[PDB]
Amino acid sequence: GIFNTRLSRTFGYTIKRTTVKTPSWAVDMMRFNINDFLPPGGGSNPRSVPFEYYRIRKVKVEFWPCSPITQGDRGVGSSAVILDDNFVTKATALTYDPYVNYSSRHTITQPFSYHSRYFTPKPVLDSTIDYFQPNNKRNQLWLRLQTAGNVDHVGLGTAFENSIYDQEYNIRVTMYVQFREFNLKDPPL
Amino acid sequence: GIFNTRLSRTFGYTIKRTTVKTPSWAVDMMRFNINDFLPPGGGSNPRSVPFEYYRIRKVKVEFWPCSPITQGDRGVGSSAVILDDNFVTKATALTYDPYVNYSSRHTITQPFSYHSRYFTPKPVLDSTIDYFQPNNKRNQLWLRLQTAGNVDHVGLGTAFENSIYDQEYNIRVTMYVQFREFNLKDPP
Amino acid sequence: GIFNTRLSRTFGYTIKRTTVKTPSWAVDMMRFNINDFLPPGGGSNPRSVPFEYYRIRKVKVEFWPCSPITQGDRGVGSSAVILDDNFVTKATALTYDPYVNYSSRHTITQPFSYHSRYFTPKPVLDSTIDYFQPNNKRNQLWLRLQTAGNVDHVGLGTAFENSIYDQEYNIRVTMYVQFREFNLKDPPL
Amino acid sequence: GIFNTRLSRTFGYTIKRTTVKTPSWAVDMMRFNINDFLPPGGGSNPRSVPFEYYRIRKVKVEFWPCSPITQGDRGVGSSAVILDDNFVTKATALTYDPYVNYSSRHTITQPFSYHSRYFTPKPVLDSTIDYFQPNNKRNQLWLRLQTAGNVDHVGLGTAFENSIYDQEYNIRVTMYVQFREFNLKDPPL
Amino acid sequence: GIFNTRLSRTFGYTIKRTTVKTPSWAVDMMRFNINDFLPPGGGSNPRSVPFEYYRIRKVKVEFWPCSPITQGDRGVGSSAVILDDNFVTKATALTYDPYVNYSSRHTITQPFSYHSRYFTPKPVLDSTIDYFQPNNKRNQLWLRLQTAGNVDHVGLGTAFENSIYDQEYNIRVTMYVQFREFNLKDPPL
Amino acid sequence: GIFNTRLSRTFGYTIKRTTVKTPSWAVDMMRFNINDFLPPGGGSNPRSVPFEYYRIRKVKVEFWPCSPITQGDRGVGSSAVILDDNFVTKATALTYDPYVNYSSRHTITQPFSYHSRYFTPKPVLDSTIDYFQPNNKRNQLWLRLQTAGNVDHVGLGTAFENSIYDQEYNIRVTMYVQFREFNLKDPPL
Ligand SMILES: O=C(O)[C@@H]1O[C@@H](O[C@H]2[C@H](O)[C@@H](NS(=O)(=O)O)[C@@H](O)O[C@@H]2COS(=O)(=O)O)[C@H](OS(=O)(=O)O)[C@@H](O)[C@@H]1O[C@H]1O[C@H](COS(=O)(=O)O)[C@@H](O)[C@H](O)[C@H]1NS(=O)(=O)O
Repeated sequence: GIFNTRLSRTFGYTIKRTTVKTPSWAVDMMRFNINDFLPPGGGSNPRSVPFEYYRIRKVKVEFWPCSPITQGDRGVGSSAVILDDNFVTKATALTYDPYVNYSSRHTITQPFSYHSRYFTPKPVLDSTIDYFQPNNKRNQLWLRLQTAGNVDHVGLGTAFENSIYDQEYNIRVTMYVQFREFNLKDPPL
Repeated sequence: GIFNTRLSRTFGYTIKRTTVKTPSWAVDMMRFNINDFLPPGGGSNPRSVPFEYYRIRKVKVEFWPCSPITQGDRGVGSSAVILDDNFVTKATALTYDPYVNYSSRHTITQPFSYHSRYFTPKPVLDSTIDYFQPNNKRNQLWLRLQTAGNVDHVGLGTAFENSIYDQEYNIRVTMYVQFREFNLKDPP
Repeated sequence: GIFNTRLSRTFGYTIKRTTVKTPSWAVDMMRFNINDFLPPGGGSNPRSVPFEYYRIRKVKVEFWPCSPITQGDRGVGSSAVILDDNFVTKATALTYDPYVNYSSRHTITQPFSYHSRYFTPKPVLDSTIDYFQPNNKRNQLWLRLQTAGNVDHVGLGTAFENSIYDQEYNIRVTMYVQFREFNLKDPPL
Repeated sequence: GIFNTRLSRTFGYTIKRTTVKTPSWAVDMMRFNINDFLPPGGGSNPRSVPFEYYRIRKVKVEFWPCSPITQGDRGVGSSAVILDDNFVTKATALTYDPYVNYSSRHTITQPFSYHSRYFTPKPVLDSTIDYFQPNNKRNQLWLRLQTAGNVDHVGLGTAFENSIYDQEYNIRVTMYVQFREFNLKDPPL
Repeated sequence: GIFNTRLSRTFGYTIKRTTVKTPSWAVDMMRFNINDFLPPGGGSNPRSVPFEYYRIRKVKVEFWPCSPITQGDRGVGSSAVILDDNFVTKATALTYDPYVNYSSRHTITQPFSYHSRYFTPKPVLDSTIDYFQPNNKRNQLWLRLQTAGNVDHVGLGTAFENSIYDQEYNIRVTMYVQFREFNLKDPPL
Repeated sequence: GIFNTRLSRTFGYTIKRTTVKTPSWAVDMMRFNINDFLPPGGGSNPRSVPFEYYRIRKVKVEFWPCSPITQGDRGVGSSAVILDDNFVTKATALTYDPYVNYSSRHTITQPFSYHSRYFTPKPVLDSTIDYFQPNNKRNQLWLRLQTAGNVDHVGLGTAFENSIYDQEYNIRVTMYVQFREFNLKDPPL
């Protein structure tokens, strides 16, 4: 019983100002979990979408700027796809862009420019070995939609060039999911 | 955001014995409401299934017997589709079968036999005037999925020949619905 | 169980004389109900036609004159189709023909001339909103054939030019109906 | 104004037990009249189906058993079509099956078995001469739908083998009729 | 007597400022009635467009901004189509965008960006059951053009992200309507 | 914004009796103005049909008789088309039919006979020079729909033969007009 749908979530991210003169970059990570998109249900149905299995097909991360188009001290960054839960260490002012030479690098124009990334994440099945599957719609694993313990999906790391002014963003993540085995429970009343 | 699916429910129905000698029948109706099939949800989502709209396509009533095959005093009855919520009056022992001559009559063997009906019900918009639409998948209306006030649908009435023994059935209903407008809400 | 048939009914209508010199018109309305065409039945069958549902397909209103061909002070009127239960107010001597500029106006030659109107009426489902369906034989609503409370169908308004002489008519309404679900009940005797 | 429809009626028939050891048969007859299927009407319409003429096209006699499938002392009988109102005399325990060598004989398995007969009856126009028409849909006579004096149609006789146990049946007769000349009368009220 | 035309109306909407730091959204509703587009007439014609029936085909809601392109604290919202008169409750600062996961969601870039929505509304025939028709130009119901009591059409709800600055808009609604049965009345003078 | 419609108006005309023995004719004129067909509107819309420009395409003058078919002293007259506002002088009993030799003459049988004339009128732009355009649907001038000062259109003159009895008529003029530039005004309320 397949049901392809779309789940979204919005949150903020700010790159604080720095008095540093050099071009330094701010590094951060981004994971994706389905608990943040799918709330708990009620009653005999533990989740709000009554299905048993799921598998995330795609994610769309949108960096919607919060800064005016008149803001100066512009910069240039990079967003890369990291499917293994080993990101570059979080840094405030690093002397280089680590994600620049990555094959999945897209340039981030800053601060007042929109940046989208559309990709297929991978689940963290074993963080010790960090193995994942290649892209195959027919062979992608089905995970279970747990009650409160779903596994973290992974796949984006960023590097933003710091500035004299604060750079704020409203980040909207949209997960395109595919459920299976409609499992609604209908007790009496 | 269409989503076809299937919902079901189970309950019992019995026909108490009668010392009457003549062939008499017992009458009873049957309504259909979605609140019985779809429990309430939790939190911001009032219903377990997050959509706004629905419109019933079909219903499948299943009279599963509870009796053995060796039971005697066999009889015969009838069921018919009634799309107005104005049925024949409920009765214990009536001297004729009202539902026999209706064009939508399907015979009912008794007591140990399976019986099924597969049709399109209709809603009750105005019980005074009792109007509805002909069968059309494209022009069917879209109803709202209320919080605790959904409308009763209709479409079946029955007539069972009485007997010396108690006739018990397990009734399974199955609905084929079609939702729209995925309306999930994700608070922090 | 479809059964298309034809039901008729006959009644009178008179436009009384007036001493008024001007050309004035007499306005009146005309509704259609199935109780006036279908009598009550007997016994377990509440109606004389043993069916459950109905829907009126067409109506033929015939103004059969009662006046001789030698009658003078002739006039000219109008009949229009009003599918919403909001007619022009009934008037005895109105200074104009209200139904003249209606798109459904047919001229009524008076007094000794035959006038027919053949159209599809509409039921009064909500008199507050006054909504109706367009003409579609396949999508027309089925109403219930009630016992003594059927709903009024609507669709004709008239305007007759007054005269020094009385203008009488014998009006024959014929409804072309379509029933469904033969529901005869046969108790013993 | 033709209207083909279907009228039904249900009643009981029992073959009482006998201590007789031999195989004996119980003989009985079955006539069909339209008064038992069509009740009287009400008012100016004397009958509930408002038509003038009729002619019975077919009849379906269904012997629905009332006995369990575990009942013993089973037997074998015969049902024949008798279109002339001269049946074998009614008998309780006759030493043979009279309807066995009839060209229209169908075997009746007893007691817990269903038996249907579908045929075209004939009316009793003259019981002295007992004449009837062959099967012709185009030339079949139209009778009048009388008020309380319709003529008996004929066409089935049976022979059931007796048993130590009582053999009950619920007999459902269905007549497929064809009416003509819709004659509804609509007085005022 | 069909006459397709276009009726417009302009009004304001402001999202007041908030000292709240989080990303919160301001929720509001939008209904459409023909009294706000069609004024009352004069004399025997109760309305200014002399027709009897109407049905709204489409509506175009245009959010024309009032804010300069230099305004900061930009945001992102959502507009959805709600054809049933049960909107998300009006809120000043809600912690999420309710209309984000709706199938009819269009993103609203704020504050200095134009947003249009072009759709087919539905009338509020029964607010208790809240039933409506699918899109069909041939089967769409005709309503009556009442004098002062027309029924509210429905179909848009919004969610605007709040800001430190006031966000003003000039909203221009354009209804594309279709009238029927020209009913002009011409008394003497 | 073109809208072709049809506007009507009804009024009386009587040819009084004369004791004169000779065959004499009664001459009269007939002009057409849109104020008599289109009433004043209400509010910001000065007219009831909300358009700016107009041009009359055709007019249908219908002489509907008021006299019985048994009336004697019958006669014969003439109706001609006069597109220039210079009619034959109005006369009570003229010794000849002036409109008889006109190229646009149609015979009027009197008194109990119907007479129609269907033609294209012309406006009175300059009564001193009396110039008009030939018939051309594509080149016909657009006039303005004034508030209370529209220009008179012209195009029919008649000659009725007098009689011992009074000859009454109900004259129904129907103008087929074509408007342009829908100009509805919708203030608030
Ligand atoms: O007691 C609760 O309500 C807990 O709900 C869930 O935690 C939510 C919290 O409910 C929610 N607020 S709400 O408006 O009350 O819904 C918001 O605070 O987020 C928190 C954290 O959610 S997150 O998904 O962890 O981010 C948890 O349940 S669930 O989301 O896993 O379903 C859990 O912490 C609580 O629910 C459990 O307890 C309920 C009450 O009974 S008892 O007193 O705990 O025995 C029980 O009925 C629930 O079934 C149970 N949740 S289960 O699904 O894990 O069984």
